Amino acid sequence: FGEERESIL
Amino acid sequence: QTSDVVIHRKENEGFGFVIISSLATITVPHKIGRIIDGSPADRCAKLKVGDRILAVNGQSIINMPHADIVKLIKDAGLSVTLRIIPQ
Repeated sequence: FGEERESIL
Repeated sequence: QTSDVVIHRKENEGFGFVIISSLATITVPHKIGRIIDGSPADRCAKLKVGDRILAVNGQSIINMPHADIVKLIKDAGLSVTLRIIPQ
């Protein structure tokens, strides 16, 4: 989708 | 069923988990989407790849944006504590 945020930590 | 998981990392690596946010009283927008192989999240192995996080370092994040949670964990140090829900 476009309303999602994935970021690794 | 909120189990609390602390994650101890080294200064060379990161915690090794990725948070996925969906963008709010009964909403849990943030969860785990993947786990980098050979990372402290993989070694601690207490995180499932679908766990919805309620708080980070004793700080509720359900009403918190994705970027703020990233900045929160980015300054957390070598240990972070997530309040999660398995899936």
